Amino acid sequence: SKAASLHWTSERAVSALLLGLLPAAYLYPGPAVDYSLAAALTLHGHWGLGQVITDYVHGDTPIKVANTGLYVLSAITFTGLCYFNYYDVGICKAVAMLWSI
Amino acid sequence: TSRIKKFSIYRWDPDKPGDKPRMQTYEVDLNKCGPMVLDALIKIKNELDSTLTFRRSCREGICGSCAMNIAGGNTLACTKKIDPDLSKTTKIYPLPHMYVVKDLVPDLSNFYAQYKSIEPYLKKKDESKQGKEQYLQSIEDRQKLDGLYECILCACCSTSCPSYWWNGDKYLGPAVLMQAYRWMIDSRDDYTEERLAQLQDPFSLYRCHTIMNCTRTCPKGLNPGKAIAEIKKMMATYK
Amino acid sequence: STQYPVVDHEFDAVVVGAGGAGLRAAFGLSEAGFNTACVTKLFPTRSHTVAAQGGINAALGNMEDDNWRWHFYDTVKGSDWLGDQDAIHYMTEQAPAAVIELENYGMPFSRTEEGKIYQRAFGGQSLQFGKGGQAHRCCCVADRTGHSLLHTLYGRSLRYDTSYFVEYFALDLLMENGECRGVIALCIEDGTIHRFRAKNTVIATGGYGRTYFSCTSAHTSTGDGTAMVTRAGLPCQDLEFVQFHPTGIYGAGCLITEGCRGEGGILINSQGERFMERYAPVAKDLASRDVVSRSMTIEIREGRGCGPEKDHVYLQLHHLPPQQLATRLPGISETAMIFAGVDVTKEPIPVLPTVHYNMGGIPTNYKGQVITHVNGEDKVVPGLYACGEAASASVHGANRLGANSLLDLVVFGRACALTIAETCKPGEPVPSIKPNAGEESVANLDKLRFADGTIRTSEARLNMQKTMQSHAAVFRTGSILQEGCEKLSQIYRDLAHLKTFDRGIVWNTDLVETLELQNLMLCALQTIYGAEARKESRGAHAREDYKLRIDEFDYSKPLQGQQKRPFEEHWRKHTLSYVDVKSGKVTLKYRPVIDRTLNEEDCSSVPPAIRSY
Amino acid sequence: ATTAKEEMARFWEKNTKSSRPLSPHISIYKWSLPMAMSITHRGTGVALSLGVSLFSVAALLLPEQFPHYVAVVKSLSLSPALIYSAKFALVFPLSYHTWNGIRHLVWDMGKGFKLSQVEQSGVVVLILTLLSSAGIAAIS
Ligand SMILES: *Cc1cc2c(cc1C)nc1c(=O)[nH]c(=O)nc-1n2C[C@H](O)[C@H](O)[C@H](O)COP(=O)(O)OP(=O)(O)OC[C@H]1O[C@@H](n2cnc3c(N)ncnc32)[C@H](O)[C@@H]1O
Ligand SMILES: CCCCCCO[C@@H]1O[C@H](CO)[C@@H](O)[C@H](O)[C@H]1O
Ligand SMILES: CC1=C(C(=O)Nc2ccccc2)SCCO1
Ligand SMILES: O=C([O-])CC(=O)C(=O)O
Ligand code: SF4
Ligand code: F3S
Ligand code: FES
Ligand SMILES: [K+]
Ligand SMILES: [K+]
Repeated sequence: SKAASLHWTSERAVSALLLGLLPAAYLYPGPAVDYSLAAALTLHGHWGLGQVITDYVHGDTPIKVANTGLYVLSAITFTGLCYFNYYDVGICKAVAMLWSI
Repeated sequence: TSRIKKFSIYRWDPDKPGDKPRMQTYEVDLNKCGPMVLDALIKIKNELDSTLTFRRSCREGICGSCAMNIAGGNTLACTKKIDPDLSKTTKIYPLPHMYVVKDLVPDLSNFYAQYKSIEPYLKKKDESKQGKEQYLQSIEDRQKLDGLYECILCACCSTSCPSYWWNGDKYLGPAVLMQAYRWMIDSRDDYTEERLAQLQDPFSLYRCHTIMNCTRTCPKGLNPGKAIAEIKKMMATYK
Repeated sequence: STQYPVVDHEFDAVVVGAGGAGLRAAFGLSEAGFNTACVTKLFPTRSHTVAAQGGINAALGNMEDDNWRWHFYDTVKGSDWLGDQDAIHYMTEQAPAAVIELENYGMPFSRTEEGKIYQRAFGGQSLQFGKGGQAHRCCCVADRTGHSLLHTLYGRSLRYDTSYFVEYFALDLLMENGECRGVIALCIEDGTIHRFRAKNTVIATGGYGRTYFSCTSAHTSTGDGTAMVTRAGLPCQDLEFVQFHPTGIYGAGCLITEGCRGEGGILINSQGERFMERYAPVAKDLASRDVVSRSMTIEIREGRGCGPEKDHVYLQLHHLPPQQLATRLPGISETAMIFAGVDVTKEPIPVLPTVHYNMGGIPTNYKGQVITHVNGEDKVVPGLYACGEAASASVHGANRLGANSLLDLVVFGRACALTIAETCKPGEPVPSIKPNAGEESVANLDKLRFADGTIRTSEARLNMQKTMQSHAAVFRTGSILQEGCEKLSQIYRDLAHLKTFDRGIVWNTDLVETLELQNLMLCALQTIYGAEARKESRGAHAREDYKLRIDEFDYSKPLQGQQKRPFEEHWRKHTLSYVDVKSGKVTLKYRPVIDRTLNEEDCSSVPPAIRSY
Repeated sequence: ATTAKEEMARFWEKNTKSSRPLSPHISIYKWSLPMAMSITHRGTGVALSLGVSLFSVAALLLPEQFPHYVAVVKSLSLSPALIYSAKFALVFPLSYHTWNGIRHLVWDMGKGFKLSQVEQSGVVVLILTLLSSAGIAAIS
């Protein structure tokens, strides 16, 4: 019954989180932050592109198709980031290394 | 010593459908015309082309009839000063992204139906004593309606909202949502929760992305963007 | 015809007009169970009612103690005894109930410290039958009362199954045997012709201020309903009584509410003098409109006008606290800035008397039923009603009191509905009309559509407006009225030479404005001929060649031993006007004013007396 | 009498099958900084998202690990000016989106809605974006 306002509320909460993870990534690099960013970046992004789809895509089929695709992209994205955090240096460290060039 | 001003106006005749929409230029001597764009429009129709068509009624910006797009912005022609720079041509178009009936006349029927859909009338849990005594309202509670009840339903704001352009079939739009807020906070209305429940879907209220074109274009100086933000806050906290 | 597609509708009732009156009558019929149609040339909230400012009168007693019989008295005197006391009685007594209804609909009235409806002072209203000082009974929504009243009534109408035909232009009544059986109209969106058949028709089309060159009126106040009555061969009444509002803004003509004076504003001339203290020692700037307008006009005539052309005067509000201006008069504060570049907290507004409202209209009884007058007797026209500015009940007589019109709309809009419901039953059979009924309306419409004469519509309309402005203004005289009459008669004959250009049918405003011109001209002819015949001064009609009000007795002296004047020898009577539409010949007749109230014992009749403020 | 829902349906049935044109919108509406910033906030968000997705997919598909490509780049001894420029281009969209995003969250708290505040906050967001971006491009 309140799914719409709940979603709107969730989106803001996640946006806030991301905001806090920025400073956190700088002050406390490491797994905790690395995985949180992986989750927040994926979720904030999924919902955002979701809003973009709702605005511009119309027609029942085109919309279902567009949303199935987005869901596929989000899954792959979250997987790749976790994989990178696991088998490689991790997001926080990758950024510092990239900035040392 | 005339001051010839040029106006380029959108034209389309339903009775000669095949002729594509075009712009027609008219030359008007400002020394023999009132100061507002509507004055020029009426002068053109009375002296230069009586086929030019537009809605109008009050001449003082209270009826809402003459809304149109002048120099890129939606506004009321009857209160819009003509730009006296004779080197510039003023372009006049119908309200944006609307179906044109003829010339500057848009079809506002979806707009009115959206307004009807939010039940813009006082509802109390028990209406059987209606007509017997004045309902009491404090000065402080009445003041909450300032900035909301003055809307003249011209549709300048809604037709300036990109979201209403792309989703006007399901997005109620700024004018309607602000009137919904106006009944939500009327201390005499007892259906606030229900008014809020009606917006629990992805489009009615939520296509608003705080672009703020609506508030910038209102000829009455109102702020529907702010009103929409207040609804979102109530939607997030109500029980 | 055969060339225009015709659509037929059957309803229990048809209301022409969606202003305050039309809407109130329309949903009033629907709430009583009648299958009702409301035909309007404009989307409802665009009607002139939306522009009303000052307020609506009712003896609620929210500010000080009141009595509706005092409001009855102020209205009778204000009308200069041309008003029918039975209708005035009904209107003032029903006023408190009517305002409470609107507030219970949600109208956002301004509030007092007790949470009740805020009421302001207004022109020509007193306590204690004119003996006790200024009344404060004008209920308002700051200075946008009309806007709120109309939007509130429109929202309410959304709760009923009334069928609305928006942007449909009514052309004529469907008459048969002296009975009205509906109306024929043009659907502006698609060009089709529609016939609305119904046992009862309510005309709520507004006034005709647009017959003048300068007016506070909308471009759409063209007397279309009054003209339909005239074309059906029925009489209109008291059309020569035209109200000039004291304060239309100089130039634009936009109304500056009388609420300004109700809240303390004052009129001053070029010498800074508060001149109403001289014309109306007691009432001052809150004297009746006919008196303030004439006083302002004399100030200007006598050289004390302001501006480079010394052609207007000033309305001063800056001595008032800016919080009061913002709370009570925010609307005109904006308007003054937009149309005169004036900041009301610092400088005065330039103003001048401006055509504003029509006291005359279609004659009705106090129940809203349209009447005709045959062999010295009033007779009801079966199935025809009228309310609002288009009707002459007559609650306003020779001069309407500010804030009594919005009251008039809801009270009589409601009365028409009540009367029909206590007279007929929903579902009764719909009256018949000949198969070609309305054909002459369609032929006239086709004639203007293809008119290829020599005088375009805007040219003839401007001629009409300038003639009226300069031959039937605040002060009038026999020879100027006569030249005006002949001028209008010629302009009327010259309509044979009309020229239009738009040959389309969808939204052909070139055509609709030519139809409105024919309507305006019929109203104007009657106004000016009636004025020329009325050789006396009464309320808004001032003759400099006939300066006294002429009653059946000389009420300035004792009646004891006086010889009553024969009906044909005095002027306290309503003018009934008729027009032979093909020729334009105007015929004038007279009917008596009704002095009896609805109950002598509860509200006694007010005999004529000297009228002074 | 017709319900709001029936009116909306007839509205679309009537117009979609009519010859009425749709009045211009995007090609004639006058722009404003707030409107431009609005499209830009959407543009940066999408760019940022496609960036994260591309990186995520590169991590799952590329042969070598991250340090390897970092070293390869360092070995090319590219001009520090060019590298500074690239750092600026990388942090710009994220900085813009971040500051403007905060501007949005303040609106969601119902603050800053007066036209003057809307214009002012937008200009502040542009300055903060340029300062932080220039500060970070020169490393942190
Ligand atoms: C002009 C004016 C009048 C006025 C006022 C301010 C201004 C600027 N302020 C007032 C106030 O504060 N208090 C008050 O008592 N009166 C005030 N007035 C006068 C008063 O407002 C008017 O007399 C009153 O509004 C009358 O309204 P009414 O219901 O009689 O009609 P209307 O609003 O003018 O609307 C007319 C309707 O009829 C329709 N129409 C007209 N012709 C046709 C045709 N041909 N076919 C179909 N419909 C027709 C119009 O569409 C409209 O809906
Ligand atoms: C190409 C991107 C630049 C942004 C366009 C700025 O556009 C300007 O914005 C200001 C402030 O809102 C308005 O007052 C002006 O009328 C408008 O032209
Ligand atoms: C619908 C919407 C945007 C939009 O489409 N803006 C826009 C598009 C085209 C032309 C002007 C503005 S930008 C902010 C998110 O919401
Ligand atoms: O006509 C009226 O009754 C009142 C009006 O114009 C005003 O607000 O001054
Ligand atoms: S909010 Fe302003 S722009 Fe929108 S309809 Fe109302 S008056 Fe017109
Ligand atoms: S322009 Fe549109 S997106 Fe929201 S703030 Fe105004 S309704
Ligand atoms: S004509 Fe009434 S708002 Fe312009
Ligand atoms: K409430
Ligand atoms: K009247």
